[PDB]
Amino acid sequence: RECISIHVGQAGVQIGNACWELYCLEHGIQPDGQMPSDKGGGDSFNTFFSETGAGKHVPRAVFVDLEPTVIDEVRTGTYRQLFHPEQLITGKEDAANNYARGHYTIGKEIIDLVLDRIRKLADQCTGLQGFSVFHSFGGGTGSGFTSLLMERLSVDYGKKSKLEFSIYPAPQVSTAVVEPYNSILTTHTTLEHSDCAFMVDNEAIYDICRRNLDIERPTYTNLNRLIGQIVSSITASLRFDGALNVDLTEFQTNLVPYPRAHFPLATYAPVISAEKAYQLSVAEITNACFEPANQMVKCDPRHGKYMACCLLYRGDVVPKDVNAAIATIKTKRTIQFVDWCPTGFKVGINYEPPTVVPGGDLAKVQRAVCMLSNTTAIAEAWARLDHKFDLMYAKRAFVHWYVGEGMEEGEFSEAREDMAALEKDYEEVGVDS
Amino acid sequence: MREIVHIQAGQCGNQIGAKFWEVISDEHGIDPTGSYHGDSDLQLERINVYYNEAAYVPRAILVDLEPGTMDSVRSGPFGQIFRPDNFVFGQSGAGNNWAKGHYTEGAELVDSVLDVVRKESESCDCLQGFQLTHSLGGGTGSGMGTLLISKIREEYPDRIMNTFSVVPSPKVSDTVVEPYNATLSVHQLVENTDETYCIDNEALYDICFRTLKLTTPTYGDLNHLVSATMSGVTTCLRFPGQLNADLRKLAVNMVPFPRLHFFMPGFAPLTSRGSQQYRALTVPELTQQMFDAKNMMAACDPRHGRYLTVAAVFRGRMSMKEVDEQMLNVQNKNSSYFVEWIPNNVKTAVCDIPPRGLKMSATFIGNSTAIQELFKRISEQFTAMFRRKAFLHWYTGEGMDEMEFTEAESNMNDLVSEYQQYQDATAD
Amino acid sequence: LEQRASHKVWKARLNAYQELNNLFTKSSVIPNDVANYWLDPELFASYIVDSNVVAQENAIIALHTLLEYISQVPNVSTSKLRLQWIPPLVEKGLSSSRAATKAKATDCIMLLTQSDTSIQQTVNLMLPSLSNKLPRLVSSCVKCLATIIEEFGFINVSDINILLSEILEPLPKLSSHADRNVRSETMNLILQIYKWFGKELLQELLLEKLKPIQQRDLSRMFEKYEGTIPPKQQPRLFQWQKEQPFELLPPSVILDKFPADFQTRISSTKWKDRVEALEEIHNNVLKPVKKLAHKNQDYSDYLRVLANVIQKDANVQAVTIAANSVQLLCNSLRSNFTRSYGAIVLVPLLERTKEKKPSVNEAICSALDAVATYCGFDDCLEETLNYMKHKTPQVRIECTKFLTRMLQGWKSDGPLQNQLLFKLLPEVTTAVLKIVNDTQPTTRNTGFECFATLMKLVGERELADPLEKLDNLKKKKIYEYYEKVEV
Ligand SMILES: Nc1nc2c(ncn2[C@@H]2O[C@H](COP(=O)(O)OP(=O)(O)OP(=O)(O)O)[C@@H](O)[C@H]2O)c(=O)[nH]1
Ligand SMILES: Nc1nc2c(ncn2[C@@H]2O[C@H](COP(=O)(O)OP(=O)(O)O)[C@@H](O)[C@H]2O)c(=O)[nH]1
Ligand SMILES: [Mg+2]
Ligand SMILES: [Mg+2]
Repeated sequence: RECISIHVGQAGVQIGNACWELYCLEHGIQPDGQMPSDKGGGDSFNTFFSETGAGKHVPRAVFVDLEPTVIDEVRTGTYRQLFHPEQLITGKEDAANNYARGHYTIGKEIIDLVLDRIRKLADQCTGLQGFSVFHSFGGGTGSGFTSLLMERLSVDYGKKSKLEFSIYPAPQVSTAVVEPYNSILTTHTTLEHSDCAFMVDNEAIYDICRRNLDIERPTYTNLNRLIGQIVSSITASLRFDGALNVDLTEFQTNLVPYPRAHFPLATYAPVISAEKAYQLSVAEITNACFEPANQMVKCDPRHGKYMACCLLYRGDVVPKDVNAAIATIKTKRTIQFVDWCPTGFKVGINYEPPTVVPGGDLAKVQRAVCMLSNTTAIAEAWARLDHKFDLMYAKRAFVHWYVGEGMEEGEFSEAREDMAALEKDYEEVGVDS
Repeated sequence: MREIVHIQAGQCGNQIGAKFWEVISDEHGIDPTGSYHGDSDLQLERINVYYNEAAYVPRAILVDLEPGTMDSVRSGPFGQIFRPDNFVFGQSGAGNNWAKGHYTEGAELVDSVLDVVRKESESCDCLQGFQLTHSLGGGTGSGMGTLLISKIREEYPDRIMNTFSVVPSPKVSDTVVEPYNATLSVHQLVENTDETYCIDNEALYDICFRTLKLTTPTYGDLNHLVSATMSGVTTCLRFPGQLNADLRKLAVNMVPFPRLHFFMPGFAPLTSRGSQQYRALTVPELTQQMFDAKNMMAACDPRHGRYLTVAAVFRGRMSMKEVDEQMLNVQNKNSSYFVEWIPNNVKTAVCDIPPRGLKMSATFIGNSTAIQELFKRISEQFTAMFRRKAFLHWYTGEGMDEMEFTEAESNMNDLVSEYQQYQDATAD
Repeated sequence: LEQRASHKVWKARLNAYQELNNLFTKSSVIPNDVANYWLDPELFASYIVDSNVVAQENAIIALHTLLEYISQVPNVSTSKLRLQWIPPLVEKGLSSSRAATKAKATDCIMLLTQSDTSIQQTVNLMLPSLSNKLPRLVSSCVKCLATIIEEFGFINVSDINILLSEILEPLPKLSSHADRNVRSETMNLILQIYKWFGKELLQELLLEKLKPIQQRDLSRMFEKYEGTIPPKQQPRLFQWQKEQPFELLPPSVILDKFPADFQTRISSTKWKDRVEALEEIHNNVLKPVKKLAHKNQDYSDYLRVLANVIQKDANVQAVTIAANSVQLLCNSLRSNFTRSYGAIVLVPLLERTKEKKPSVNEAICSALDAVATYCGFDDCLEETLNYMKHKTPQVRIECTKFLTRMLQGWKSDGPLQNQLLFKLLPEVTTAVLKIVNDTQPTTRNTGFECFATLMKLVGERELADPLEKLDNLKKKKIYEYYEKVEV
């Protein structure tokens, strides 16, 4: 049942704000944690909220940062009463975009305190399902401390699953040069601890906001609200009940053919700005899932082979309209499956409309769909990181910072060897027999 | 990573340090009495970095062996705001001798400074780093400064050490032992400081003479460019920004190799003292004047080297989108002067608040391999005197062995060779 | 994790069973008190009945290697084991449907039987199992029963007639069982009884009560047996069966040469006075000698004024020339720094290792080496470890290097149990690990050597325990120095 969300670093914390704000809007929860009386009523959403005896609904979330600045805004803004202050953990000295600081030097000072506050939430749960980790790839805390927390969760909560929403870096909003270093280092130490990893290329969200919302330079709020829409569609299976609302844990069984190939590609549609008049059918929003301009990780699935394809519909969506659209796309596009896969599409439907932030930049839509596809083309993202990594590491540039914070230089080599094998593993999977 | 402890040492250190505190106290709306008389709240958002709470007092320590500049600062306009106990001034001078400040009479006073350093550090919620202003060609700021750095290094090995070191030149001061002091001081900064802004006086002079068209530049004419440059390179630290917020994040983005932490600062537009330059330059202008040699505070031609890392800081209300187009343009149009094997090495930040007197300004911070020209220049003057062992009895009479000069000369030439080494490395 | 052998989650239980299987194969044979699984046999009697068939299989293979481990004198406590263990082995090991889980349970029953003195105190426990509902259980443990007779046989059993009649009682019922396998395995058990006795006996007692088609089969089975009427030898034995100098120089006196203008000058606000006062007695009094007076000379008054300027004088020049005098003293005064002389300068030298100028670090270290060659580990060992845990990174790398120096020239007096061994892991290896896991690279590089210099003295397997807590990377940098380091 229950799910504990963990938000590490600025990216994880600031995205959790846009997510839990959207969660409250969808479930009708107010910033003070109060809801109207049921007047039963189908009240599924307790997998993400607990109940105080006084009728207060508190998120099962932990916000962690090595710097108080970001989380201080949380315990000051509109949702200061939503979370218990025990769930908002901060340090004083951050990691300075250094994985080794967040994982070895600074992060080890606060790792025991964080696991304690998590055990508090875990002991307030009658049946824990897993963890949802929200972090960046470039920041020192989002890369270093997250991979440290993932190592510790596998030791304590070994049975429970762990899903991560990672923020793939992009130069358009990049705040650090060594972000490729941190990305490779955290992807390596977390690869054997994560069950499913939804990467979010900031360049994709940046361009989708510029193209479909007509925003010149999107702010972090623009990116986060668009991301929160996708995260909501993924978690809606856990937070709502529905006759055709397939659980997310049932999609993972199809999305992950091998433990290392657990990086699905999410594609959300439609994304429309609130400026003119518009209503898209099921076939049009399903067609948009196969346009790479709508993906959240820049890559071309036509240059790769599929292993899974899952359609997470939400809104006014009828099953026969889905199968009609799928049959058209399957015989009018080029979806290459590997020759060892069943080639079938897994469909879930949630008849609640997609909620947007009021007065936001996203328009309320009748229906929407989030496609989760496990394609080999996502290995193009690893190649773009491995290349920027190779350019600097061949000169050992910026390495002294990491080695000066408890990390042995050979850990760079190990992490790159793993990424090299990960690229081979994606190459080998796409071959026929 | 919050509070920054500032230190000024020697004659030039206390000069440009007091002028720097005048500038930022005004930008933060602080009058000499220490009270806040500003309007915006962004001025008080990150005032905790450089100032303390009163009843606002600068977190600055003033050091000099000669008590002359002690009174010249207290008699200044903002001399009443500094803490009285933070003045640590000795009895005798340094005679423009690096060895007197580093080994002899500065070591006899350095323990008094560390007591004030410790005091300001205990009242810090989380000490971010240190900041030093000094002159490499002098005696106290050069000698005692590098000793203070190495002393702070051994007592605060987890804090960033940042310096604003000015470079001697014959066009300003006529003391001949300045190449000795600068060579001995550079030999320390390369192994002790995490980042160092090179402030060439030969560049400052050439700017006041050939650009501002001043026939006889004074130290006030030179220190005006210094205070402006110091205010720009510290903008991201005291105003709520996203990129290069604290000292370490800046050093992590600017220093790819530990010894190559010598920055070539630039600033635009080049204003005069109390002149009239109203029309705020356009964004394409601010970018063109930023990447030229005529606005560099260091006598080096960026055409002669490659930019390892770059940090640009624009101030004033402007089109952030128009900034990206220009900063992208100068990169892909001069791609040969930017290192390929460091992707996205240029980073641009924006701050709404301009410096008092202008509407649009732009500060440049570059880690260019052309900075080797500056060390080549000093190393040439050093050897010319050292081959004749002129004035060596100054330093040997204070304890220094002659071998120390050979080592400092060798390590500087190693630093020059390394800056040339990565200037030739390719991607292939 | 020894108590997780009964943890709720199966995977933790499965891990402990594997950890146990390693202990019983990798432990002592004389045995640890931690191997107290004899005197509480309900522990493994509970593991064999593991509710998880996978971890249950690992609890049995661990019980098997334990059961052969205990084949070491003096464990006559095997009587308590059979009572507590073979009923769980029969009821849920032989009954198990897993061919591997059952194969090892039969192997444990064999070991527990040869731990006994005869087969009777093992037959009586699995005889009730012959009347169980589940035929697969009675199919399996009549085959086991038949194989404990084929190999062990009826020897040294108290009353064989009470045991023969007890095992011949269910045989007519077993040979009419509904299950095809129960019948088939009973016909094999009859052959084993036939092999130890004759044919006359079990025709008098048994064969007449079987189906004629069955006793024809046994006749065919008796013909195919070629061995003698009773086997002339047991195929398997019980445990009790398998048992039964140019330093003759004239000492010069230098405490007289100290001029009156010294204690005043060495305590002056002018650095020149302190530098020149130390330098004159160094160049004119200590330099032109080689053998100082060991008797009737108290240099402790002079040594403490050196430590005062070494520790506290800001003039780094005087610190150099003063530490050199310390080196010259303990050099020219062999076997002099018993306690007071050695300790009056040790900790000021360690504190002053903070100085980074190579000439100064050279002077302070060489004096630290010279005081160590005549006071090996009097205060040094205990005091050096204190300054490896000092807040300054420079004094950490230098004091760590200094231990390596003393550790290299460590010859001791012997034979064993020196001050280094009893502090090896309680304090010394702990202080070295702090350097090995320091945040700075050059600091860790010192500890890597210091650790490798330690493995050079004491056998590398003795320190394999703290080696496994280390990163595989830090293990290669430590093995790196181990090739270069000697003595
Ligand atoms: N979409 C989105 N990305 C963000 C946000 N904040 C930071 N990022 C990305 O995160 C990367 C840097 O990681 P951060 O999360 O900012 O750093 P951190 O986790 O706080 O770790 P340290 O600051 O080094 O202690 C950059 O590439 C940003 O693009 C955000 O609010 N939304
Ligand atoms: N830009 C600038 N340089 C200065 C100033 N005062 C001194 N210098 C330079 O510093 C060098 C002398 O060092 P000085 O500070 O006077 O000696 P100190 O007191 O021992 O640090 C000379 O080469 C001068 O060019 C000043 O006010 N501005
Ligand atoms: Mg942060
Ligand atoms: Mg001067």
